[PDB]
Amino acid sequence: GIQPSKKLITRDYKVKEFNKIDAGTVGNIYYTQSTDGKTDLQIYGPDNIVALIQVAVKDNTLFLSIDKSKKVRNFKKMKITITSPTLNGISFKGVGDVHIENGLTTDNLDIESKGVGNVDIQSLTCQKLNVQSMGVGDVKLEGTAQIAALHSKGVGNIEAGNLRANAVEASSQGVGDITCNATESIDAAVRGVGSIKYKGSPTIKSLSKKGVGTIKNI
Amino acid sequence: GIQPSKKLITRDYKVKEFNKIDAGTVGNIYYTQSTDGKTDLQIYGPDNIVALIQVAVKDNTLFLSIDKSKKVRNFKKMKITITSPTLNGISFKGVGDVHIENGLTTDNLDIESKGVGNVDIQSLTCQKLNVQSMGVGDVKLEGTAQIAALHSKGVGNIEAGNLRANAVEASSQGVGDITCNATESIDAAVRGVGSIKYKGSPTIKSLSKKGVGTIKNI
Ligand SMILES: [Cl-]
Ligand SMILES: [Cl-]
Repeated sequence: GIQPSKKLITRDYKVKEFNKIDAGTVGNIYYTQSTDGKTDLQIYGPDNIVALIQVAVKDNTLFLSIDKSKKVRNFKKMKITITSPTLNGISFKGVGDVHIENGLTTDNLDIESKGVGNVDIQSLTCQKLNVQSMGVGDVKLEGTAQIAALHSKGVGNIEAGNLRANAVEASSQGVGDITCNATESIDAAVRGVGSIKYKGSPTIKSLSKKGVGTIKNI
Repeated sequence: GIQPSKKLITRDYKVKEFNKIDAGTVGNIYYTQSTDGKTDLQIYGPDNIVALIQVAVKDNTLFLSIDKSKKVRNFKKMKITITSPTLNGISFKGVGDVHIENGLTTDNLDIESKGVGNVDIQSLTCQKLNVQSMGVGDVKLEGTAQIAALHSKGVGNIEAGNLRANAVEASSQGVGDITCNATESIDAAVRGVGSIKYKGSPTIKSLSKKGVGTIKNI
């Protein structure tokens, strides 16, 4: 297919403000919560590969898409850098890893991973967290939540042992484990191949083992 | 609901010879190709849970299924051990991993995974291999094949980089990657979210694309 050019560029897209990301691209994504009220989108890589990404903001959502019929020899060097003052949702349906390396403070965060790649969120501070992992890859979470709903359905692990939550709702239906941390309550259901491990001494627990694996307090 | 008993048993079923497995059970399966002409089926678990598994051999197929008329509270560890002189097919629609740890020599092998769990086949020697993955899980394959048809439609990877085949037919329509090894020819079609990676220097290649990912020689 398309031979990536030797001219490595950064394309800056002055997009409208958004609080949600919906991406069907190839390449790693790095999200930063802005501290100066700015919204920005930068795409780094070979100029003829960067040119394949279509960008639009609609209903407070940043949509990143590609012409799926386009053959590319390789997607090496592709880096998508996203920044906005707020973030409430990530819907990922491409190939690559999604990062929040330096924190996110939000009320509600909804993570929907339906692609090939990992999700790694560090220093998260939220009220409600909802994770639906449905693709191939791991979802790594660190920080705090009042409520954390962790639902794994694809192939991979939810690594949320360092995500301190008061109430946890965990269900494992694919292939992989859920590691979590519940200080007050835990509703855990094993329904696939894999186990649910939880830190803490929750007052209320509701456990259901209906697959291949176990529920263990660690 | 049935409470699993504390009496863990192994039940031995002296079944008729079969060359196909069709299982809709909960629990890991371990298949062994016998070298002494024997056919055997053993099921390990709580005795009142083992008693829920329906076993029948019909037209050379071992059928394993759950009597779903009796609700079960919690599942405890289950293990299904299967042995026969030959194996030409595995159809899985339950919950659990399917293993062939110590090899299989066959003419044609047909793998149909519709459930939740992995398929891990080591030291495979066959003429024709057909894999149709439609559930949640990975299909891991090692050994040799003259022809390998690898069709992924669910969520998970086909890990066949150590399966040396002369001709490969690979298509990915779900979420996940196909890693394979084609020495003479490769027909590859990316139609979902994920990539097709192939080892070798095939003489003939046909590469088709309408998805999110790529086709790469590794
Ligand atoms: Cl963890
Ligand atoms: Cl592999």
